[PDB]
Amino acid sequence: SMQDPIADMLTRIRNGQAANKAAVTMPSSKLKVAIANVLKEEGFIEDFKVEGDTKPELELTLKYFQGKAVVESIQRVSRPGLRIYKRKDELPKVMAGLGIAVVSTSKGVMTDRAARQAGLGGEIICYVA
Amino acid sequence: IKVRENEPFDVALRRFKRSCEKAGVLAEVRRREFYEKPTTERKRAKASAVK
Amino acid sequence: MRHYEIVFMVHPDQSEQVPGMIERYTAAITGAEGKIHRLEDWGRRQLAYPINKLHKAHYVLMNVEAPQEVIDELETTFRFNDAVIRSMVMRTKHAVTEAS
Amino acid sequence: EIDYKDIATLKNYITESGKIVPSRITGTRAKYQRQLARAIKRARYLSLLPYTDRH
Amino acid sequence: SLSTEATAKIVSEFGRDANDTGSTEVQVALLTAQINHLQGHFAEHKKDHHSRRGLLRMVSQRRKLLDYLKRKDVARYTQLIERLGLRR
Amino acid sequence: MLKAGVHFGHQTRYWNPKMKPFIFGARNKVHIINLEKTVPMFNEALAELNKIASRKGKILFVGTKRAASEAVKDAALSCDQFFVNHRWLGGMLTNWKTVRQSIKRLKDLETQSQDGTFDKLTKKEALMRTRELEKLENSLGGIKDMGGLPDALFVIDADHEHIAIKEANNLGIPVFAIVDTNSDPDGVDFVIPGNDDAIRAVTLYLGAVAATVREGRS
RNA sequence: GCUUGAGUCUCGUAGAGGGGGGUAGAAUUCCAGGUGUAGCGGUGAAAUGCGUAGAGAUCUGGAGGAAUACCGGUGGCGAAGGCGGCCCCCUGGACGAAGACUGACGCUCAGGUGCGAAAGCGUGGGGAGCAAACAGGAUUAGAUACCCUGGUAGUCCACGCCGUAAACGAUGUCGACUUGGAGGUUGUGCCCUUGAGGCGUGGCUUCCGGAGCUAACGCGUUAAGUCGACCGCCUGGGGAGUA
Ligand SMILES: [Mg+2]
Ligand SMILES: [Mg+2]
Ligand SMILES: [Mg+2]
Ligand SMILES: [Mg+2]
Ligand SMILES: [Mg+2]
Ligand SMILES: [Mg+2]
Ligand SMILES: [Mg+2]
Ligand SMILES: [Mg+2]
Ligand SMILES: [Mg+2]
Ligand SMILES: [Mg+2]
Ligand SMILES: [Mg+2]
Ligand SMILES: [Mg+2]
Repeated sequence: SMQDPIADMLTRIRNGQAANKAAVTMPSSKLKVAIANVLKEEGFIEDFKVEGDTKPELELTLKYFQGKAVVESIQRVSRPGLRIYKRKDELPKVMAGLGIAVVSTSKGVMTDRAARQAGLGGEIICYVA
Repeated sequence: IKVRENEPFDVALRRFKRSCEKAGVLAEVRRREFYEKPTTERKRAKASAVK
Repeated sequence: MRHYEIVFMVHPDQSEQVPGMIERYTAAITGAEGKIHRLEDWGRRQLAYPINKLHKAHYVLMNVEAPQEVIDELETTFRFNDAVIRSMVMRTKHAVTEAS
Repeated sequence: EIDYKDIATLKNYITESGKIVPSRITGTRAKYQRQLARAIKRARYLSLLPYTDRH
Repeated sequence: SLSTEATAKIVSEFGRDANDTGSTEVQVALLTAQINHLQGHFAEHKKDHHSRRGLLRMVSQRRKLLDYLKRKDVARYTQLIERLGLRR
Repeated sequence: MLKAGVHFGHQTRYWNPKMKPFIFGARNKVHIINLEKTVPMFNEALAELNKIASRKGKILFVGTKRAASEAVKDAALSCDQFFVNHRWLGGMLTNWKTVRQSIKRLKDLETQSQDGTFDKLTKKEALMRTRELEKLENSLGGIKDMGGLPDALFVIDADHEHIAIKEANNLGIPVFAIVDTNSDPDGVDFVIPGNDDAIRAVTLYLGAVAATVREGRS
């Protein structure tokens, strides 16, 4: 059931991508957005778009560089069944540094490079590379 | 079933019986009950009758 | 209130108790504020196979709108009455006229 | 089909013997083949049609 | 499964108006209606196991709905079960 | 823009999902390809095609079917171009090194047709050795001499030529090919939409390819 | 608070979905009688068995139980078990088309409760055919079998037990996402209905097949692919599903 949307996002992406699908949409939310943000701002998607009002609709434009998709792997990490939280010193780094980890902090949803520089930590929503 | 054959001829002309009864429902009802096993039978009668 | 087809068939040797019957069954349904959408005294008809010994028997068609109650006691009256050698009250879905 | 009383339209969906003719032969549609058989079974009961050709 | 006349009657006896059809109270009551009706169907028969399944489904549905109301508006809850006559 | 009078599209169901981007069809149980997206594929098509033909064109007009074999042993055959118009003896690229002597037997025989031994031995051996040569001729004509190693490859019917194309993909050979709606692209580097087994789209583009190798740098 | 998740409401549609009662023809066995006369029955071959008290064969009338040919179909319904003549009554679920109402009321679920083929048990019925047991006849080296002649429980009904099956898709439930192709079945919108149709749009179903997955076989939008929620369960064979 709907129960975990954020994985559903991570997934609708993962999938469409593997389906060399141009765009991809889904029910939106404060949260979906903030991540679609980091995802664009870190250059894993072209650009997002939320087209509705009562029943908002996040829409992401996918990217493809060579022939490949740009997003080579996108996984949940925290989840309803099992929440993950890391302190600053204990934040994770994906692919040695390449690619990134989305972490939500008391100062908003930012990357790991980010939250690290911000000197704090929070819930590690997902990994991406 | 019935042939009320008329005038000029002597041959049986009853190819009718190879269109229904006889070995039809007769070789059928003759023996082992069956029960759930005709299912397994007729399940091959379509696997076949697909092509 | 529902409808039904209904089509009892009667023994020849009771042929002219058919007017009395139809009279009666209709008096019975009308009585309970039910209509009667078709009626057809098909009379003596030949049988597709002999039933009960004897061939040919008198048919009667009907088409009623009546409550599950009079339609009940009809089916019985049909048993009680060993002059009706068959009967069959049927479907419904809205009245019907003409056919046959 | 639409009706069991239709012995005229009905008598061309059965063999000499009186056996219901399979849809495959008549090429009828599904939904209706049932409607058909029902209407036939009805007629057989009301002696409007032979179960058998044994008469 | 209950009449249009009957079901109507009760919407009109429990909601704001005919149309306020999905009002908690209403659902409960037209459920409660069918359950009770049924008690006699299963009085005779009793071996109608299959149909019985549907009836329980009615009870547990109603049960969850009753549970909802109570949490929401307790005031409305109590009135209901009184007026519907259950929860001994 | 268009030039293909009547090659429009072709091929009914049997369509390959991956061939959607070049389809605008839907005429009476059959796709018309996207005419207006094929021609931008003569651009690039005959371009890198020629861009190498002046760097020196070694080709292989590979295309078979007793229904366009001869129409390939044509000006397709004639120019800076080799060809195959019969059963693609599988491994003829990937095993050229074995096949290279299936050549030696062709020559060392016809070179000896009106020469060497010939009208001699027996008049059994005769046409009973020209059957050796006849056989060889088709499927191993166009090969004859391969002077400059097979360099690009131009194929009529992508998939019907499973093997040919495959070998190329394996040996790093450009493969230019036209692909009907039904066929699988991506085996083909330079892809050309539109019909691939009708007497026109052949000759047309086929003949038109002969026209760009046969002239690049005088 | 919100309306898309989930319900409620309206009119319809298909269905061997369940429960109860009624009823029909075909056959078998039996009883009675006509005609008729020496065999019938059975097997690989036999014999046991049946027939001169007249069998089998045929015809007519009658009794009774059990199951419903044809339709019939990788057809349909149900949670699973499983559900096929016809009719009425009672009743569960599913689906579709419009909009209207509720407003997260949801998913899952150890414990618990219910249901749950066949066989089997308890009291009473009921008993045509079938048939463990048992008897006879054969086969065989042996034959506690396979085959034959018989035939008891049982197989049927009511009431109540039992709670198991390769109870299997050997695939837990719910949700979202991801190329295609040919069928079957069932709703519904539009099109000179002017074709027995034309183009869409749901529910369910069979076959084939792409990525992907897999030890492989295979699965593949009805996943065994890609993800998440909760539950069940596995940790070498035998011992043992035993003590
Ligand atoms: Mg009898
Ligand atoms: Mg008799
Ligand atoms: Mg219903
Ligand atoms: Mg139980
Ligand atoms: Mg039992
Ligand atoms: Mg018993
Ligand atoms: Mg025995
Ligand atoms: Mg078990
Ligand atoms: Mg498959
Ligand atoms: Mg499909
Ligand atoms: Mg899954
Ligand atoms: Mg034990």
